[PDB]
Amino acid sequence: DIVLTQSPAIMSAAPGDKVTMTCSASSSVSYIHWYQQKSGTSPKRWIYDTSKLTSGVPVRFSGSGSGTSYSLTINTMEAEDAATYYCQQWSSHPQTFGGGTKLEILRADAAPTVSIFPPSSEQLTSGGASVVCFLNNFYPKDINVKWKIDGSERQNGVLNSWTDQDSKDSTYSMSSTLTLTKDEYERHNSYTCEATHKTSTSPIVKSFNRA
Amino acid sequence: DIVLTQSPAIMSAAPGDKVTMTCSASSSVSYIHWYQQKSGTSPKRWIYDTSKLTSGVPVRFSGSGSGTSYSLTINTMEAEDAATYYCQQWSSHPQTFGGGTKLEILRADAAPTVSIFPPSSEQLTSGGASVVCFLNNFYPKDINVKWKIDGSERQNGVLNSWTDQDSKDSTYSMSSTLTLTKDEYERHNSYTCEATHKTSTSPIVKSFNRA
Amino acid sequence: VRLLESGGGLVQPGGSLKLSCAASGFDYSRYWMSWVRQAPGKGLKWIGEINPVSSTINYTPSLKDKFIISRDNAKDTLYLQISKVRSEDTALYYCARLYYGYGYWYFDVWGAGTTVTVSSAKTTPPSVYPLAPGSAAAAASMVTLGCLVKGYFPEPVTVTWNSGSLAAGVHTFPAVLQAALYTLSSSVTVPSSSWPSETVTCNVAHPASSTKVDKKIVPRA
Amino acid sequence: EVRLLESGGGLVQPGGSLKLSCAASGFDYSRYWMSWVRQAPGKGLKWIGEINPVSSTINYTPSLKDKFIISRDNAKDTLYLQISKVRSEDTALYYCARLYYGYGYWYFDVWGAGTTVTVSSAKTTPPSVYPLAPGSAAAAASMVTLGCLVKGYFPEPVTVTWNSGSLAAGVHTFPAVLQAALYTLSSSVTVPSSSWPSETVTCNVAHPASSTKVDKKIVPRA
Amino acid sequence: RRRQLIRQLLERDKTPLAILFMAAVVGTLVGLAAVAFDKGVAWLQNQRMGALVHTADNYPLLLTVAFLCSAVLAMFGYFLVRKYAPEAGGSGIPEIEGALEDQRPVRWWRVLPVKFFGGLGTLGGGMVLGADGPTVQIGGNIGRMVLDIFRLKGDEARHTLLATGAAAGLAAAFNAPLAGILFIIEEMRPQFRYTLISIKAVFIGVIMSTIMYRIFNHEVALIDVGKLSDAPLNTLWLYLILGIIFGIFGPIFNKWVLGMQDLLHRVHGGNITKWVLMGGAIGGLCGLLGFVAPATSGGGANLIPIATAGNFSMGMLVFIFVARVITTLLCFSSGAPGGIFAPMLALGTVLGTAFGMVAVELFPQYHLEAGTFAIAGMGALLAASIRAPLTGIILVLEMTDNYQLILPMIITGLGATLLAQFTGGKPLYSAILARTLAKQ
Amino acid sequence: RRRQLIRQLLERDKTPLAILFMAAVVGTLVGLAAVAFDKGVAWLQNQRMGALVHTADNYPLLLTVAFLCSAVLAMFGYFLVRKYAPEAGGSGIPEIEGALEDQRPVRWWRVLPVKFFGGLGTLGGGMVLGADGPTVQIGGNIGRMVLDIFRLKGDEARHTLLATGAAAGLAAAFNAPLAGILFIIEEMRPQFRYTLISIKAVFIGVIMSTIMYRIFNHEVALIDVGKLSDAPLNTLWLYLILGIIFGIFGPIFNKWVLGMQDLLHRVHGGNITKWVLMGGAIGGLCGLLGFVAPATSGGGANLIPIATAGNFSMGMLVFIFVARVITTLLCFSSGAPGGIFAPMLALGTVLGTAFGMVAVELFPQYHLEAGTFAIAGMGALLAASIRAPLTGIILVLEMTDNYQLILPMIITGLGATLLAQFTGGKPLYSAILARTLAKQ
Ligand SMILES: [Br-]
Ligand SMILES: [Br-]
Ligand SMILES: [Br-]
Ligand SMILES: [Br-]
Repeated sequence: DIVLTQSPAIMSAAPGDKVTMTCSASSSVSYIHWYQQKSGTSPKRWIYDTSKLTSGVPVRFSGSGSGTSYSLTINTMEAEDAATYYCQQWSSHPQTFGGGTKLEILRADAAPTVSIFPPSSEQLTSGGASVVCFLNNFYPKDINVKWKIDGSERQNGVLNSWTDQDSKDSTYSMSSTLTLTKDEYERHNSYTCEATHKTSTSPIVKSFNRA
Repeated sequence: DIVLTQSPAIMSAAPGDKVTMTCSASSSVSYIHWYQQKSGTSPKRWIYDTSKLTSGVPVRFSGSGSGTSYSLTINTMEAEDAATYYCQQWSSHPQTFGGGTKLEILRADAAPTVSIFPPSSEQLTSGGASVVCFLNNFYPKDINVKWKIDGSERQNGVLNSWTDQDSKDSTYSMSSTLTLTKDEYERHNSYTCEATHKTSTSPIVKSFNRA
Repeated sequence: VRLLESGGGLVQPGGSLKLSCAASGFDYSRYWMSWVRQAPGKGLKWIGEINPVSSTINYTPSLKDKFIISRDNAKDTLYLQISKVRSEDTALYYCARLYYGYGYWYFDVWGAGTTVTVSSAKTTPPSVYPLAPGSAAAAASMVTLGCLVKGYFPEPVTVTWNSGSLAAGVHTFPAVLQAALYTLSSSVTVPSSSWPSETVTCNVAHPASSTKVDKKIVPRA
Repeated sequence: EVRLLESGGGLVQPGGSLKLSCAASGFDYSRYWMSWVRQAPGKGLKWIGEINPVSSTINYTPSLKDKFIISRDNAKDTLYLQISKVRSEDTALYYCARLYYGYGYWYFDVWGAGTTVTVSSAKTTPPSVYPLAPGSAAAAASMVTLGCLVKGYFPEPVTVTWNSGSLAAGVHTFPAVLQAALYTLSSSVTVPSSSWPSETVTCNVAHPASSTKVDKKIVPRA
Repeated sequence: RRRQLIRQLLERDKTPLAILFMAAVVGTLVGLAAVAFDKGVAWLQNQRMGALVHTADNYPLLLTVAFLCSAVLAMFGYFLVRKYAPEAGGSGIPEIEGALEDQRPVRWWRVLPVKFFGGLGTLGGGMVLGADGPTVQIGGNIGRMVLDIFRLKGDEARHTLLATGAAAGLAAAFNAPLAGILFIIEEMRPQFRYTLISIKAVFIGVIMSTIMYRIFNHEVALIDVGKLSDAPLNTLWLYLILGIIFGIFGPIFNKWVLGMQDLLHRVHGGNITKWVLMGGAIGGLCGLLGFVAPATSGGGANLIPIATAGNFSMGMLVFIFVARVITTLLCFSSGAPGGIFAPMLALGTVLGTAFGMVAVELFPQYHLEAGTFAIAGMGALLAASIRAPLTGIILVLEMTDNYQLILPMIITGLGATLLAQFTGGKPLYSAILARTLAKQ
Repeated sequence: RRRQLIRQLLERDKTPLAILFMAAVVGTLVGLAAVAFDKGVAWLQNQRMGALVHTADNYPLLLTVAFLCSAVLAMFGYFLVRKYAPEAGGSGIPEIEGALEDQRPVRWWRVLPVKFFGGLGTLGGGMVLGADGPTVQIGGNIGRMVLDIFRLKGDEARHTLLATGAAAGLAAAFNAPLAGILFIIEEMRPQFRYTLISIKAVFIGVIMSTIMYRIFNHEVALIDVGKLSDAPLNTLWLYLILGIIFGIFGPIFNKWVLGMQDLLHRVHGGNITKWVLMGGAIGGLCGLLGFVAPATSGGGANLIPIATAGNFSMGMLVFIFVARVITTLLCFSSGAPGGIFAPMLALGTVLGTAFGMVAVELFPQYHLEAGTFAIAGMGALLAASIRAPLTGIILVLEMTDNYQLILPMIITGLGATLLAQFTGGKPLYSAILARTLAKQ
């Protein structure tokens, strides 16, 4: 059936700015609907029957197209318009949605506020040791972290987790968690945590020693 | 308020008769309604708009009248027709009900069936004693019941109760309940209840001995 | 197409209570509902009516807010709430669906009724004692068993046998009041083969105390 | 309003079966078609099926036989979905939408909140809650970063709130990460230098799948 | 003629008070007539059923009394029409229509009895005929009767009480007031010249008749179909397609009934005893079909909610349609007293129903209910067989209260009347009045 | 005759295909026109509403900005009708009635843009006037246009395509496809002589024009009032007493629109500057009334449901009615382009609602809902004053879907058209063409 392929799979752009995405179809399609989903909230029907807005929808939105290509557009975008936009057809049967197009706020760069954390006494009693490092509040979302144990790299037992773009400052964040057994952790003393960004060529090193 | 007044409060009749009850009003009403209420049942819309028959009412029933005289008529009454019938007007707000014509039935004689039951165990563990005499399926309703304790005559602590007329065989029933204390019961032996009814010149008597 | 009312039972004099009627089997809106009551042993008496959109409401010659009738079509329910109660609102309360033929309106379908007692007294669940024939070998074609339901308040109870399985052969007798308590018995007659061969239990139920008692009738061994 | 609230989703073991339930409030549930549409995590919206008000015509996506059993109970204002033979592919977020049209090309008019169906042989498990105070001699700066570690629970998710959510500003909980059939995730609160150890910062963790409420206070080290 | 007009305009709609009072009594009678006619046809049909139960043991014996009792009532009504009033055969609408061209007489001393009782025979036996034909013709003559009695003069009162009669006549047959008033305007009136029918009178006619029907028939509607779905704009194109189908079939139907008349006249040549015998033959067959395949017999008003709801097989719909077309011809081409209007609804429904079924199983992107495509095609055979669509549309609207389908109902109608006109098709009522006048 | 008749029938309802194909386009062009007319009208009322917010603090400054905004558009209207097209004042339906009789000119190059843009200033300034006269006029002139454009020959072609234009122009003003056709049939055709207006072609016209309105308006209706209750038979007489009150008031209102027609013509004497200036004062007063008394101004669709549901008090209905009685005359007797069809419905609704509230308090035993007397009375002015009861009823029926009230509606409708004839009233739309042929 009718594959829908939304083209700019992710994208960013500034406020007060023109944004445009796409829906293609393997066959011919008449009338495409658009829904806006914010993480955690029910999808919202946004635009139906190729072009038609809905109750509440700000007029800065718009839909166009024909046949096997349609397209959504924000003339002078706001903050609140950052979300995901799914086209869905039902000219043919059965209906089909597209992959999605992720619309993220674009801002000025910011550097990470790195924080390193020694395993707590409660986790040690239970027998493991996890060293958490918090890379907090940075644009863009690309980054690298590196762990050093007495100044030697480690690539085992690390787990990093990015957030989705933030609500207020429109930054990101990223946690790096190094998990050792208690014994392996006491063989060493320097645990270092090294964030590599595009803001600088010099990583933000944070470390600590148990002494 | 209109006052509807129905002519025989209580009528007896024998199946095959033609029976007529009459609804009369304080001023003029028109298109009145009739409800049938057999014992222990919600009233049933039975005749409406003076002469129309609710679906399911057998054709032996009919309605008629005008002005201030209205009647209901059962033409060859059958015995399942025993009930209190009620009229109701709504041609003047507030609508108002009649006060009932209770149709009683006249039938062949029928003799009671006596059952005596001693106080039950649980009732003795709890400090009471009730002796229950059943008198089932007799006609007419006139019946007298004598409680003989060891040949003696008790007359304080006896309560009787009668059913309405049964709606298919027209009989009556009755239940006689002698109530005493645990010790007062255990200081005698041979209890008996004696049943007197026109279906026999010699009373029926069911007894039991505590031994 | 049913009407099921509820909420009745015991009120102290001068108090208040809210009755409820649950409609099913039909569009409960587009239908005027009404309340009629029946004092114990007396006749019917109109209380009030209410059009579908709660726009119009009428009552009998009552007082200030003696009666107040509500409806929440969302749950298909009628409401009535009496206040400053007195011994003449002791009655059985019927819920009727109104309708018309030529246009002179009638009570089309009535509910079963919930019963209201206005008394000072206390709610008391019944005791159900089984009535088995004394160990007197007096077989006939039929044996008669009963059960006895004593010391409950307020009215009513329902007595069924084997969940109505034995509809035929049953006499339940009207309750008699003493010391502000009710007592009644119920008679069931079955073939001599069907007992004690097969089980016979009497299902008592006193809703004013949310109580059921399924007592079972065993012989007097 | 007009609210669609579906329930019933959670943890089932493969080859199993469940019965999602969509409950409606704020309009006439009949005279509307209803539909189910699920969404695998980080994936597109896949349509499951639909049912018309008199239940006379039920349609389902091209997939298998008694796999999906859509039914509705018009009288309860509720829509049902029965998944049998549950796979790992059926681990998704199941949406309930009412169907409507315009020029006649149909759309998904009003959606509901969603329910989450996890299909794994892994067993329920409570979380361990460890604080994250900064190094005994850390670079005490003006803004101090705290946090707590919620380690080794199943299945998802956990609420993480600080000081009963009063400190709503300056907080982010990170996505959980699954390892060897268990989940771990940390939160992060930032408060001013003057705030702590002066006052009290706590982290309130709730894994309701295992009846875990726990507050863990954060104290300075050494 | 400028000043001729200014004076006519100032004098427009001033119907004589006596003609208004007179349409009032015509309606009131025409009503009571159709009420009795309907109660009648019912009682007869019911006593026919009460016999099968006195005999349900011997199943052949069952199939015999099912035949004969219809045969008896069939013959009786054939006979009553030839021996006393021959223009009371078939439908009776052409005659009332000729009565407005003053080419055919309203012999009301003879037809009132002959239609009503002959009607009660044919209809009351379970023949495939609609009580509408009778109630219209009967209604007209009831109008004439009050004319010939009160000796009112003028082409106005004659053409008018003739009209309100027939209009109140059709109203009481279908509890459809607007449909009868519109019947006169779109169809009944003389269509080649101006006329003096006081429409306001026809209203007073129809109102009183409609009231009299409600006085004996409330709280039960002839058809209750409930509130079906709407139709989105991108489905209209399918209803016009359904109109096209009826357009080519309307005229193919007119032809048969005509030929089927000839073919049935060749049977009796005119001889009253062959004819009446042929009647009880047809009659008994319907009484038999009514017991063994009841969808193929009767007036048709019965299986109209059954076909909408989607309770028939697709095979069934094909069967019913073929079989009913077959019997509809036998019963109406034979000349038995009784109309064709009510059986033409059935054939139309049964067809549109089977259309919706296919129409669903091809286009589920549309979310079709087959019930809409029945309601469209109910007033569809009324558009390509008798080319009075504005009446069938409003008639169906009155019987089914599904206004949301106004567009496809209208659309489907124009589809049938345009294509009936284009494949060489004659309106059915007119094309009967002709073969009559040519024989006269 | 009988020979003349037989071959006349054989050849009936054979409207020439070229007429039909030309009737489609007329409807297509009137829908669009009618839609686009409606869209414009609103859009300007919005600006009036938008410029109220921009000056929403100086309450005296607000009074005048809605005066002027509307005074201005009022004036632009009276002018574009005086300078370029005198016959495009007022309703314009008289004109098309005249045109069908061959007694008035069809200057479409002059009327279409005069009406279209003249109307938007009188409508869009919020003057008590409907969009119906305008759209029916524009729609006929549209129909004359394709007769000219395609050079078709005949009075059949000329009368048919002039009518379907006027029918498809009333439909698209109410979404009333049936009450389109029925207006042609009951009112606007030459009412004293036969005519070759093809019903089947008026039909195809109304279909396109409606299909047009639904493409630009669907899932919405103009009046929504739910399903009201039913009308017991023992209550039907109240709906006769209602028509009697409407029957006496009907002509009185006919007098006052004629009587005031002259009394505004005295003001300007005929002079284009004394006139346009008066009308911007009326129009300035309508945009001003529509800010303090929204129910005393504007077409009136707004307060029809808000009246039906019994949302007003008794006094507010007495007030709203007498006020609207007045502001209706001022806007139409002034001759500003715009019908009195909608603003009469509003009068009728307001009236019956008042009648219902009274009925409710007198008769609790009838369990009455006043909304039913509002629906009854809504098309009651249209029956008593312009004397088209049939079209009027099927209009209200098509806009309110309360078909269970079809009987009380039909009875009140008669009870006006009767008691209006028994007290000396006139088809106002023919008492216009009357006085407009009496000066000519
Ligand atoms: Br015929
Ligand atoms: Br016929
Ligand atoms: Br005018
Ligand atoms: Br107008």
